[PDB]
Amino acid sequence: APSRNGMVLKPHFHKDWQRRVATWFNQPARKIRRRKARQAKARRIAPRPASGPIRPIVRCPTVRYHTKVRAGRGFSLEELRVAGIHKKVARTIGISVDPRRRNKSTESLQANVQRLKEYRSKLILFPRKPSAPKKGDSSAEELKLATQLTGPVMPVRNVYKKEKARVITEEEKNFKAFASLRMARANARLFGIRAKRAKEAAEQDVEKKK
Amino acid sequence: PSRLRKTRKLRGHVSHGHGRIGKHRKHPGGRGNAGGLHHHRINFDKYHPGYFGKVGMKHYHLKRNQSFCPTVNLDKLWTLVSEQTRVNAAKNKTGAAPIIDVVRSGYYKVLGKGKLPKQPVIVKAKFFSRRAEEKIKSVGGACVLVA
RNA sequence: CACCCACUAAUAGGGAACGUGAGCUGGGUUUAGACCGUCGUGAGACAGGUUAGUUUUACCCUACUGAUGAUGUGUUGUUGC
RNA sequence: CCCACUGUCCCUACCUACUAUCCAGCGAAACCACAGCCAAGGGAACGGGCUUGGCGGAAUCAGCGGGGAAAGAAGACCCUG
RNA sequence: CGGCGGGUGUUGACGCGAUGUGAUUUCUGCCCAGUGCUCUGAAUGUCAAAGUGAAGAAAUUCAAUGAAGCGCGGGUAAACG
RNA sequence: CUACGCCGCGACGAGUAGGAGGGCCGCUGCGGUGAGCCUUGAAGCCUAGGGCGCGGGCCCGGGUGGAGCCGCCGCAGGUGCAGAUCUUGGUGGUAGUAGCAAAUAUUCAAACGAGAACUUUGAAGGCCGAAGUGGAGAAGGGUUCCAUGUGAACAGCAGUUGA
RNA sequence: AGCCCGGCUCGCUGGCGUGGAGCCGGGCGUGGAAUGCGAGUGCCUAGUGGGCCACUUUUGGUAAGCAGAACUGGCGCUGCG
RNA sequence: ACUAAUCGAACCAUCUAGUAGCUGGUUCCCUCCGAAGUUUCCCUCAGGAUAGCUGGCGCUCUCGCAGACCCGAGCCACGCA
RNA sequence: CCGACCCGUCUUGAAACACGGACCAAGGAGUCUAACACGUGCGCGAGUCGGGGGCUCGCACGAAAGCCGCCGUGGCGCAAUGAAGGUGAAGGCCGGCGCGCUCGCCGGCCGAGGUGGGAUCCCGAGGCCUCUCCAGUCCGCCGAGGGCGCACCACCGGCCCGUCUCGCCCGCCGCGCCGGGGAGGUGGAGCACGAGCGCACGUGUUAGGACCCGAAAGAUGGUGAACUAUGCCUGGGCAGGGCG
RNA sequence: CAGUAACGGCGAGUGAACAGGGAAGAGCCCAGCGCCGAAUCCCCGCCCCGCGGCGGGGCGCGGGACAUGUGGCGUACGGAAGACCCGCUCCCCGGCGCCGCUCGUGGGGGGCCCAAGUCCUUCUGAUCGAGGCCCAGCCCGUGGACGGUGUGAGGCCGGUAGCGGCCCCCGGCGCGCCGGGCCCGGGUCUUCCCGGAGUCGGGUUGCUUGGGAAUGCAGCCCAAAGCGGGUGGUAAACUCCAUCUAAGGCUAAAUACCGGCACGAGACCGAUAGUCAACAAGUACCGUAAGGGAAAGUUGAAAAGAACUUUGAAGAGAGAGUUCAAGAGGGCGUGAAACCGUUAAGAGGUAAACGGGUGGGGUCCGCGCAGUCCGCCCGGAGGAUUCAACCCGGCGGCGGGUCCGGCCGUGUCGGCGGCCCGGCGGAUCUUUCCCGCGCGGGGGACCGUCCCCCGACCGGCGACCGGCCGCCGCCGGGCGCAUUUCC
Ligand SMILES: [Mg+2]
Ligand SMILES: [Mg+2]
Ligand SMILES: [Mg+2]
Ligand SMILES: [Mg+2]
Ligand SMILES: [Mg+2]
Ligand SMILES: [Mg+2]
Ligand SMILES: [Mg+2]
Ligand SMILES: [Mg+2]
Ligand SMILES: [Mg+2]
Ligand SMILES: [Mg+2]
Ligand SMILES: [Mg+2]
Ligand SMILES: [Mg+2]
Ligand SMILES: [Mg+2]
Ligand SMILES: [Mg+2]
Ligand SMILES: [Mg+2]
Ligand SMILES: [Mg+2]
Ligand SMILES: [Mg+2]
Ligand SMILES: [Mg+2]
Ligand SMILES: [Mg+2]
Ligand SMILES: [Mg+2]
Ligand SMILES: [Mg+2]
Ligand SMILES: [Mg+2]
Ligand SMILES: [Mg+2]
Ligand SMILES: [Mg+2]
Ligand SMILES: [Mg+2]
Ligand SMILES: [Mg+2]
Ligand SMILES: [Mg+2]
Ligand SMILES: [Mg+2]
Ligand SMILES: [Mg+2]
Ligand SMILES: [Mg+2]
Ligand SMILES: [Mg+2]
Ligand SMILES: [Mg+2]
Ligand SMILES: [Mg+2]
Ligand SMILES: [Mg+2]
Ligand SMILES: [Mg+2]
Ligand SMILES: [Mg+2]
Ligand SMILES: [Mg+2]
Ligand SMILES: [Mg+2]
Ligand SMILES: [Mg+2]
Ligand SMILES: [Mg+2]
Ligand SMILES: [Mg+2]
Ligand SMILES: [Mg+2]
Ligand SMILES: [Mg+2]
Ligand SMILES: [Mg+2]
Ligand SMILES: [Mg+2]
Ligand SMILES: [Mg+2]
Ligand SMILES: [Mg+2]
Ligand SMILES: [Mg+2]
Ligand SMILES: [Mg+2]
Ligand SMILES: [Mg+2]
Ligand SMILES: [Mg+2]
Ligand SMILES: [Mg+2]
Ligand SMILES: [Mg+2]
Ligand SMILES: [Mg+2]
Ligand SMILES: [Mg+2]
Ligand SMILES: [Mg+2]
Ligand SMILES: [Mg+2]
Ligand SMILES: [Mg+2]
Ligand SMILES: [Mg+2]
Ligand SMILES: [Mg+2]
Ligand SMILES: [Mg+2]
Ligand SMILES: [Mg+2]
Ligand SMILES: [Mg+2]
Ligand SMILES: [Mg+2]
Ligand SMILES: [Mg+2]
Repeated sequence: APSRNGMVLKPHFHKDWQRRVATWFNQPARKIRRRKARQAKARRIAPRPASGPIRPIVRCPTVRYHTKVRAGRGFSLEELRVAGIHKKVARTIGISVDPRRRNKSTESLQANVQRLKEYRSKLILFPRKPSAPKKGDSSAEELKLATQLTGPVMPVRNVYKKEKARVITEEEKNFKAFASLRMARANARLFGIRAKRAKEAAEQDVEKKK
Repeated sequence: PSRLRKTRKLRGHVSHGHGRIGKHRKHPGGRGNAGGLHHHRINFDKYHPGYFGKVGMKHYHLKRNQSFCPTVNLDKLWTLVSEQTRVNAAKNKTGAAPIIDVVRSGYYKVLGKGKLPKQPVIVKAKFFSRRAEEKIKSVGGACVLVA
């Protein structure tokens, strides 16, 4: 029964909710267990990075987030084949790969391959037999420089290319942004019907004189 | 704190603050929003006009991301840059004007509420209001579009 | 209620939770069974008719009926008002 | 309805057995706001209590069925949902 | 619930199954308008899905044909009445 | 002059349903604090003991008891009962009352025994009266069968007797 | 927030510097009846939504401790003489 | 009628603490304020919503706070009933 | 001696011949979560909040506390309006010009308009002082009028969105069934120099067992023909007379 | 995201997904097309090495499966084969001996151990209580959790703390060896090969979903294609684009856990509470059965559990005895109310009971019973340091142009002072000194807070402190020994 002014409320408590209640009293214990598992994994892979394989530079999909860049699942095969890395060797040296990702534009391709090349530059690789250094790396730089890497490998950062102050040109002053946007919307709306009307007029034009 | 509640002051009063005549019964009048058109019609009409019926077109699978276009007014525009930028532009001997990219600040449309300080500035935005454009031009600034 | 028979001095009228069911009876109404007439398509209904249909407890308080006793005259008894 | 028959009745009495009664032993339950003498008044329009009057004498026994609008069952009749 | 499942049926019209009335005797009148039941499809009215044809660029729209049933026509009351 | 304190003046004081404030009213537990209390006697309970407060209640004396308890500042409630034909448990009046009244019936002597209407033996009078109150089985019971011993409880009186 | 002087605006109105409204300055306090009282405004909100009675007015009814209205007061919610 | 003292739909467990506008109950003190049984709508008439009546929280102002004991030195508040 | 009917409850009305209560002890009924709304307290404040994750000898307390900041993703707020395509909140004064045509192009300033109230504050003529004066020195109080006017209220303007009516102009890499602008009414949960966010507490409403106790019922799955009802199988039993 | 899009007698109500941020993160294998002398697999006999989960190897003119298709390469991320060039890159399997010793400090399981008062004096039935323990304080403390012990215990005991010790067993990590398997990878060019059918899809029906001209599922009917097919949240035709590749298969982690094994904890309950069950509880008992299902904790430190005398047939008594206590005596801690017995006191014919007012009686309380005190002064009778005032020493309060420092706050100066020899930031400008195409990351300059600094001015000693003085006050020690002062 309503009483005076008040919001109309629709509680979703008509479906016998008490038998399905999730209590979070094990949340601190869950956090402790996750931390212990993290430390155990990090100790298991001794010189390898704690977080794991390097992840690619990835722009977020929709129009809300496409200004933001993030980390992806793994490097595309095109990035690997132009960076000179076999797609089956990459996973052995800590490079995540994603066979189902394509590269629609070249700029992201170049960014990811420079990421791969710089990572390969920073990589320290142990030989399979420590007493038989075959082709991996030199012992001088892997003795005391081999460190467990904490956090994500080469973290993804939003970079904002600063543009400096400049004297405003006249052709910027005479630009009509609102008018341009309105006319762009109008042209996008009326493009197809304009094409149809032009085609109709052309059809009437090629039979007007008879 | 149950010691600060009205139940502790109602001990010894038989009706517990609910009356002797009408009493406190389970659900007189219905459960929830029962009878919004029959016997609670006055309350719904008086406090929730427009509650009953359909208006407008229904659009299946609305994606809120598609129409994401946050806005910024002109009076708050200069807050998107550091005060160092502002003072450098203001005291500048030449006619150099700074460039403010609102998309970097997370805004897509520049709205026209408020007024601007009288100094030129370049504004990078996806969409501009007509009055916002007029006010930016009036202070000698320029508007440019980004995609 | 009524009506008649007969006697009679007269066969007056009424109340008491329309006196009186832990006093009775259960003939009637007014459960369930059943038949008839009318009504209803039917289930069924009928201040319409007919038949069969469990009438429980007092040892409590008072009231009443009896039965002892109690108060006071020192005890006790007789005769008495 | 008739004959016969008889305590159904006039109109009640007497007798017999088991109780009831008293005693020894044994020993419950129902019910219980407090309780328990009336008339009238007023009152939720029929009082045990209140007002006014009548009055009021320990403790009990055997009966009793006038009252406790007695007990037994949150009326089964009527209405409402 | 289901199986070519099962009861009557180890049966076959003097048998199973479904009804009404209620021995014997004597009778069981009239009504087929209504509601049922049932016979006939006779050109046959209406009539779903599927199918057929046409318009359309297609969804679709329209049209034609017309199974039971209902109407139309008989019969039936020891069918309800 | 604990300023959340102290002091002054004036007016006023009904109250169901209901609302609000204050509670140095009360119960339980937690964080603080009282160099708190306690086997030279805690909690609890009893009390014709002394008081305080408008009241909720509180302090002290005496007795019992035998190991824990309280005050103040905050915190948190499964926090206050006369009712609900309330739940559980206990106890009254009724009340030494109703009652121990269906199927004819018991009596005498003796023994054991602390104790006899009821046990046992003998005598007498009766009943079932062969469709039995007799003699045996099925179902069901499950040791009730038999012997000895006991007299706590049961056998609605008793018991020396008994399933 | 009244009265009186000027002046200004109007796209309304119009013989007219007309009318009407609005606006801007100035001067007028004897505060333009009595009596009493300090006012204004906002948010949240419980309970209630069976009423009854009396003077007077009054409708239906033979009437009613009947049924229904107006006004005030009371009972409900209220003790005291 | 009978279907284990249960039959106009047995018994057991669960859904189930089923729902109830209806009945019953609803636990300490003092202080302050303090009602309504009326309007409108409702398959509404034993109930709600709604306005009204109530309480709480305030907030905006109004007369001043006069002389350290002394002692005023035409005109005496916004506004309200 | 005076006064004094039994409480609780429903009720217009209870001491009622209205219901519950024989007595005593213990238990016994507005709770928790979620979501709102308003008020109050606290922190920060056009911001606010780490609540999920992570980092710190992993753990007496500690399942706490602390920290993250390129963990602020995100939530709420900071912008509304329309069904939607979409659009989307600043004017005043002094000017020179068209033609200052109810308006088109710029300047300069100011920075959300005005009216009536408006606590507070400011100026303030004139007064109050002593043993007295002609003479002015420093500050205090009362003070008629006047001024700036907070919040808030009423009003009149103004701005944004939707929708009508009228009418005239402007823009261009797309010269268009293109885009834009004006004036006058009207619809909005708007603007008009922010007030919100987080946490706690109280009250009210609601969904949940929902203050406690209460149905007649409904559904699902099982157990019963040891009683009765009926059919079948296999056993057992029923003196003595009368009629004829 | 979001109580949103949407569903809903569009009523009550219902109600996802994408993107974003995190936890975790791992990918793959067939069929098919092919190529390779079936290359493949199971069983059984013999031998060797083993046992510990029954395998490795060798042999069989030893059987069987299998061409109606085993195995190797190969899977949509393309693949295969030839050539050319480049690079030898080193795998996994189970033991032999040992180190790191497995590791937040043992890897796990089990076992046995490791500090310090029963000191003195006292309380008590018993004490773990109370007082003390000179050296800065009884002793240990990496141990002051807990439990037991006749109370209340860090030191009596078990434990507790400890990268403490010792012993036994078990498991996975590197090296040299052992037995054997183990077979070419990448880049370029050329030539070939490429896919899952009663399935998709369509109609219809029923259910389901937020899925709305139909989200998903299923039945029935129809029934595919290969520049094909599916999806692109409004039915349909035409057209472009995007995206994936169905009708075959496997896969750890993050995740769930009211049952089980073993633990830890709690602002929870405390015997009518908390599980139904603190106890011989799913027991006793009930019902034919399904099933229903309780009540019930406590002597005492220790049985020391009442010897023995006596009455009674005994139950039960009176004595006695144990104990600190039986006024703790085998359902025995405490022992309320209701109700009952007795004793004492009082009263009684309007049922009791109650409010107000007194009176009488009674049990008690008042250390009641010759009634308070104490500041000054006066008088008397006695004492005693010492009273005042001065001297020495100490300490406090107040004031001082800051007398002197230490300073403090606001600014103010040149910044010698910091990107080497001070920081933190900046949506501020830059190599026109430095490594990534004319395309970054560095390093610089600048700005703003600044870091302590060198000094000075300003107001002050402030409630930030000291030294000096001057005053005041107090105390201790002298003198002061009497008309003072005090008792
Ligand atoms: Mg009240
Ligand atoms: Mg009512
Ligand atoms: Mg009568
Ligand atoms: Mg009678
Ligand atoms: Mg009777
Ligand atoms: Mg009769
Ligand atoms: Mg009958
Ligand atoms: Mg009969
Ligand atoms: Mg008798
Ligand atoms: Mg009378
Ligand atoms: Mg009833
Ligand atoms: Mg009934
Ligand atoms: Mg027949
Ligand atoms: Mg006939
Ligand atoms: Mg036909
Ligand atoms: Mg005929
Ligand atoms: Mg009052
Ligand atoms: Mg409670
Ligand atoms: Mg009680
Ligand atoms: Mg009560
Ligand atoms: Mg008797
Ligand atoms: Mg007898
Ligand atoms: Mg005989
Ligand atoms: Mg026999
Ligand atoms: Mg006996
Ligand atoms: Mg025997
Ligand atoms: Mg009336
Ligand atoms: Mg009332
Ligand atoms: Mg009143
Ligand atoms: Mg009155
Ligand atoms: Mg309606
Ligand atoms: Mg009622
Ligand atoms: Mg009642
Ligand atoms: Mg009534
Ligand atoms: Mg009453
Ligand atoms: Mg009466
Ligand atoms: Mg009655
Ligand atoms: Mg009743
Ligand atoms: Mg009763
Ligand atoms: Mg009761
Ligand atoms: Mg209680
Ligand atoms: Mg934390
Ligand atoms: Mg964000
Ligand atoms: Mg104003
Ligand atoms: Mg306006
Ligand atoms: Mg509300
Ligand atoms: Mg309930
Ligand atoms: Mg129920
Ligand atoms: Mg139903
Ligand atoms: Mg049978
Ligand atoms: Mg939201
Ligand atoms: Mg659903
Ligand atoms: Mg992660
Ligand atoms: Mg093959
Ligand atoms: Mg101990
Ligand atoms: Mg200890
Ligand atoms: Mg030890
Ligand atoms: Mg240890
Ligand atoms: Mg579409
Ligand atoms: Mg207890
Ligand atoms: Mg229990
Ligand atoms: Mg039985
Ligand atoms: Mg005995
Ligand atoms: Mg004792
Ligand atoms: Mg005891």
